[PDB]
Amino acid sequence: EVQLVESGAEVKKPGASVKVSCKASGYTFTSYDITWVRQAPGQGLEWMGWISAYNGDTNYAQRLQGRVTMTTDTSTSTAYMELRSLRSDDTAVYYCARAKHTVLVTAMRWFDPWGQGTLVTVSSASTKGPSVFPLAPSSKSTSGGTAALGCLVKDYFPEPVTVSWNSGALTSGVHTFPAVLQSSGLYSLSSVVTVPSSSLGTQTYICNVNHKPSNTKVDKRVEP
Amino acid sequence: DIQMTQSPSSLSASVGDRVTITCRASQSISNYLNWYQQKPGKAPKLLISATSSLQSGVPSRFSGSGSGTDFTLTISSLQPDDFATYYCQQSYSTPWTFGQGTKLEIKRTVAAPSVFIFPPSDEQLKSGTASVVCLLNNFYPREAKVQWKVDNALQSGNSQESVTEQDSKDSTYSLSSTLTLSKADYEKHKVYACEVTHQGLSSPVTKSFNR
Ligand SMILES: [Ca+2]
Ligand SMILES: [Ca+2]
Repeated sequence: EVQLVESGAEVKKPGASVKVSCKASGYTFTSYDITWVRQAPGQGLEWMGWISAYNGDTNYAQRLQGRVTMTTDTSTSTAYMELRSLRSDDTAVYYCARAKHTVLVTAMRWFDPWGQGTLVTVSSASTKGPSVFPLAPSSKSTSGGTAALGCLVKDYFPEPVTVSWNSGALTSGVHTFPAVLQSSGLYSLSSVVTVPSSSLGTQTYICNVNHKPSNTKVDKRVEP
Repeated sequence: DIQMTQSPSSLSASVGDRVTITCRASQSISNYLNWYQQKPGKAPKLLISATSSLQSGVPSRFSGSGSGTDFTLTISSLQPDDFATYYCQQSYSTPWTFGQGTKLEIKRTVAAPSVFIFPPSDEQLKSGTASVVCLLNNFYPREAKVQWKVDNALQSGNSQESVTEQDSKDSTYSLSSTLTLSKADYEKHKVYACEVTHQGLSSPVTKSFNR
């Protein structure tokens, strides 16, 4: 019911600015705060600030001196966060959350519903969407009546890509692995699923590869 | 500023065990203590506000304790879907600061990998590169060893591997190896083999195909 949905991933150059949306649903937008917190890949969560969806008052974190701007648009139940003059150490997932922080100071203070996150990569390199290759089930992919099939998402920058199977319908048995760095600085990953090899000619398997920083969206039909 | 410090950085338990994380603030924060769970990939989720208030939905195996500068989250019978990192949050004074997290891993019986191998798609071959993929599926514990062999010759480069986070339902891991050649080299050879060592195997297992 109560859900925060965020803007997709983005790559920005050093010194640019980034602006991340966050749209609310299923609760009364004007009656909570919205807080932003960032998580650098590998080590931990950091408060950035918050904004009153009713007053519009903002309280920013000190380090981000005059680099962060948090706004809200009442009609769209959406909050925004701008980070000016981007640094290489600004690469993180950028969360928004609904925050309870009323005029009554009680211990029921918290962030709940968080948005799914926005990965902002800061780098001088150019986006590259990926090529999507099928990993086809064969006798070399059969163990005891179970086949394995996948997709090989190769050569993209930056992270992340998302994979789904049968447009979200197939999930039990799926593995999307962490991406590796190639000798070239372009990421790759693979996504596999295990299925009954009996129903191989009867079932269709399609992987839906979304890499938003290049606004690419490949579907590959994987076949024996 | 108030510095939250969690007191096991990492811990592994068995399904059914009782598990306790400790969080300690640098000044009296009263009962203004929050607990978040972060399954890998997903965003954090509030589990407990104000030291011991369970958020409706959150299973009752989770509990909060303490006042002042020492706080405790207890999982009374650990479940496989409790694999996650847990952060405390002090909600006393701005900025509300977080603990460094406690990685929590589930221990389970040994499981040997299902080894698969995938030759390159003819699609990929058109563009003059050949990636060969070996899959180790649903094994435990985590230490496995992949060696690639071409015509029974140990390969020594153009290898990348990745391992999943622990599985939320069956506590296992999966590993994906890729061997990437130019199309030239790939066609200078016949036999491509993946060799897997893992403790649930008596001796190394080799899956292979003929180009
Ligand atoms: Ca060559
Ligand atoms: Ca030959």
